Amino acid sequence: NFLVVEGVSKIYPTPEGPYTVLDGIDLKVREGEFVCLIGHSGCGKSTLLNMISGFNTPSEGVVLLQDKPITEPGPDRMMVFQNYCLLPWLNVFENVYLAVDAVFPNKPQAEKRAIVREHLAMVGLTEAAEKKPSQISGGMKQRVAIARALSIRPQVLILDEPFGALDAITKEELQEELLQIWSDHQVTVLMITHDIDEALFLADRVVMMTNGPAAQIGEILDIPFDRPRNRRRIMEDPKYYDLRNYALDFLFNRFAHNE
Amino acid sequence: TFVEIDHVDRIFDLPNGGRYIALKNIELKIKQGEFVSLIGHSGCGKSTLLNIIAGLDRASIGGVTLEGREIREPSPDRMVVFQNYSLLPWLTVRENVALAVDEVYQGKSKGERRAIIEEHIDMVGLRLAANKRPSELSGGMKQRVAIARALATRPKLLLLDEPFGALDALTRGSLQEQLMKICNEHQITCVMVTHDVDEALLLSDRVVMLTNGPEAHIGQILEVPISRPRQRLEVVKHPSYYNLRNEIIYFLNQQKLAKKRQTQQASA
Amino acid sequence: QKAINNFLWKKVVPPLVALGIFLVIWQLLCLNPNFKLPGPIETFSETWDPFIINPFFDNGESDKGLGWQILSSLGRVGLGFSLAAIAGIILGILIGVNPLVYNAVDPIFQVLRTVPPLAWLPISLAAFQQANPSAIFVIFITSIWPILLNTTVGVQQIPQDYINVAKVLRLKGVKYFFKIVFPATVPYIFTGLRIGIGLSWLAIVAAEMLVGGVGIGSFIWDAYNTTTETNLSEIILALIYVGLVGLLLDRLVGFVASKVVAD
Amino acid sequence: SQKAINNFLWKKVVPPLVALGIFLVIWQLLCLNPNFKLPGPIETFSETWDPFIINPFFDNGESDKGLGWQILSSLGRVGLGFSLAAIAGIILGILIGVNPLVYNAVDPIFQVLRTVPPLAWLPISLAAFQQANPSAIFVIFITSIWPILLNTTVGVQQIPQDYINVAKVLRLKGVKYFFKIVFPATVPYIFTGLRIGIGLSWLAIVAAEMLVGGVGIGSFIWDAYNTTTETNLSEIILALIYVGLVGLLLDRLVGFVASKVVADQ
Repeated sequence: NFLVVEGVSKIYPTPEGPYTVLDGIDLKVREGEFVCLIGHSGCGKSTLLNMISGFNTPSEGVVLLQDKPITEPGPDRMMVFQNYCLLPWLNVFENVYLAVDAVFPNKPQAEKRAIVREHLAMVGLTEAAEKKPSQISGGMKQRVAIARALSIRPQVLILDEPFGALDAITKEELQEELLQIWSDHQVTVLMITHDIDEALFLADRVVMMTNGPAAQIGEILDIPFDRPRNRRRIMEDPKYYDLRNYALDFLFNRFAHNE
Repeated sequence: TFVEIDHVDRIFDLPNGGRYIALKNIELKIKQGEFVSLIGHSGCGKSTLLNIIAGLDRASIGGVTLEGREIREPSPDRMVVFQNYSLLPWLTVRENVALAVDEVYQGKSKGERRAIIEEHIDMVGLRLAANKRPSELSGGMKQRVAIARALATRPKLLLLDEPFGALDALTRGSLQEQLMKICNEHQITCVMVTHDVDEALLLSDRVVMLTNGPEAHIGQILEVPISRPRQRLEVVKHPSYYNLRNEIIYFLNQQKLAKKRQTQQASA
Repeated sequence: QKAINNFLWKKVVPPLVALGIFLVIWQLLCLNPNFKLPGPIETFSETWDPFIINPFFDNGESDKGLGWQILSSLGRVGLGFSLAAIAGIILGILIGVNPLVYNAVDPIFQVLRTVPPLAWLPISLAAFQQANPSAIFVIFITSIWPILLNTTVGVQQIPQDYINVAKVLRLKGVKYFFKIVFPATVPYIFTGLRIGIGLSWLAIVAAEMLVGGVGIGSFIWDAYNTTTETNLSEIILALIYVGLVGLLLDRLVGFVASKVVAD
Repeated sequence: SQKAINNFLWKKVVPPLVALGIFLVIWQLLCLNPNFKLPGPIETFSETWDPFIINPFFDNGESDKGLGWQILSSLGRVGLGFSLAAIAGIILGILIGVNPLVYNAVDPIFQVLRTVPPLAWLPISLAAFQQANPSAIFVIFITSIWPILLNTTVGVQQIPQDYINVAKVLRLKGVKYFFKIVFPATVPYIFTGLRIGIGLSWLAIVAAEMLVGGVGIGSFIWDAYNTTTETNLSEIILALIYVGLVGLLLDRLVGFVASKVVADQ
């Protein structure tokens, strides 16, 4: 097992009452597969990834990434944030160079100038290697954030909702920039995606969670589709119809009712 | 016809001399009590076309013929819902709706108007956010109030420029069903703009698409054969639903290839 | 109960100790023979009864404490700077609604803006030729552009969202004026009006050092020239009375601004 | 392709010239009522044109030095002074804003010295150094240090919450973190702090050298006011324009420099 979360929760001590944002979740992640998290606003799934990455304090439990507890955020659980997490006063190449030359203070500049090229050009970022994060489009600056996260060879690439504020044209294109990129690196990926038809396309084991005063893994619905995917015959497969209907059936009828 | 958009074309005289042209030929026969949606490749021009009906823009060639008459200037009988939150931060929720009612109910009775706005902020939802400043409301809550303002006007038309752009596709899913409840009973004739196919095959009674490029045609005016009392939790089970949803995806794919050709014409 | 033990040790204890050590180090400074400034013990003890304890002791043509003097250079910021806000916004709004006037008189109301408040005195005082009106005029000229250049900029920064929801409605005229434009400029009036007071009080406490009269400026600089025993003691006291009365004019607008701001 | 100049010629070039014409004419037409002691535009540009415009930087007396020097001399003090504030203000501002233990204590008593008028420090400054020239520099220094010191601590504490998040995940802590996530984030906050810390410096060097005499605009406006003369009233107006005109460059030069190094958005 490349990761384990078992018997962990979190309670916020407040003067208005002890609030539990996460109730004894339990899951395992295999080496070399995606995992996606679903849930309405307040479902606590965003809180969950903050806990694994170390941004929070695991209470009444602890993660066991690679048989060891999570100590602090580091360059092995690099997490792609919301708001594009891009420094606006550094050009793209130096912005990526920030990560590479942050936990590798052992190799000379010779390797640093070349390692970035492999992990920056392979994601379709070579013409804009000197642009600043002021003219880059929103859907285009997420391709440097992903490049930064995978440039340090992370063990688990946690993804907060990356494409939560993008457009359909670019949103569809980005996924093809993850499967091929992830296939070469075979690095476990945990992602939060509110948009069904995106979990059903990328994820290998969708784990939707319930809403309310507490939270817990409602279902572990798994995708049996061929690992290679084209998004042209996936719809044409009848298995995808009832499969997606189950998600919508078990994401609006019960569990979460935001309204 | 309740609306007779015909030969509505718009050409932009770019100062550099390019003279950009967007709309070439558009035909519509929007009837009474019919919901219509504009689905495009985000470059064909949908906000501009909607603006023509809204009146904020004037067609260079031809013109709209709403209810067998020409539209000259924006009117409060064609209230719209903009993409950016069109709320006034210095007025509370119950006061924002009062902004539009005063400009249509110019007279009547003030005592009556208080009841009208109260009932028009409940069916849409809320009922608790009333008297809450529109600066701490949820992102998806700042939009349902905007829809309340337009319906409170009691208009003959209700344009919806894509509102669900800043909303993740879980509050949007929770908000589309709300429109069903609203339009099941009241007389509504929306013309809404979106680029996500799920709502096109869900709220619309006759989805109209648009071809990408400076030659934006009417595409194919597809019709959705589903019973009016729609519900997302049963409509999806309709066998014809998924059949049509592929069709729109099929058409959009063709324009995606065409957009590459448009770039290839100048870039490659 | 929730603030005496917890809130107390971040807002009243840290400053007092920080201020206490500042006074102590100041006390140590006067130990130097060549440090002309008297120590805090001298400046706070040898001038205790005349001024601090009993203000309002008029004893001559110009003999007052830090009272009838603070409320003599502050009364010129009420009589003045009140015509600079009433006649500073209406001209600030009349100019700006049409982006044609605010294209010709922008590089005039901006060059004059960066003119020191106290440089208007020689010509202002050479026209009125009186001590009181000439001082009020400097206030009326020093703080308009900080209001005019903010109200005008505020009007032109009306978001297109508010206009669009106004055009779609049949709203235009006086009705369009008190609901969509002016209330959207109040946030920018109080961020310039705040600059006004503070940049006007600056002018009336410095422009009063030259024209004489009654009020700080005729007290903070009327004893430095006349050297006497413990002369500097009553200058530092004014420098403390100033800077806190001038602090309860930037917070006052800040307090009022937060009560009417558009949020 | 010369139409580019003509494109804005009638937009933001001509109307200002027309604005001056109306202002001068109304000013000129105002100089007809006997109860208007100031001079008309033609007087204040004909009486004072010969000695004060044709040949600036001209030296003929012990403390006149024409008008070109009295504007350069004043800028000298804002150069030698307010440069210590520039370097000794950010250094103290950064070292005090990064630590919330100290800022919570000192800031409440540094916001009082900020609002003290620039000319209220002159009696103490003039009575401390016991000299004229190195007292008009201190008044500048202790007046343009608070607009920078009290506006940098805001920058070092208002760093975007997301920037810090990029630090933690990268194990970027220490000297590297300060130079790579903190200092460049406060650069926009410093320049908006010494943009307002330079107007308050020129605003104080033109008024702090008219109570102590000396050489510089302020010791010339006041000098050329007490000596009543037919030409007296002209300098106080001609110089008043230079002070504004030069006060614009100082307040705009910061913007131009701050527009080429600032963290763009």
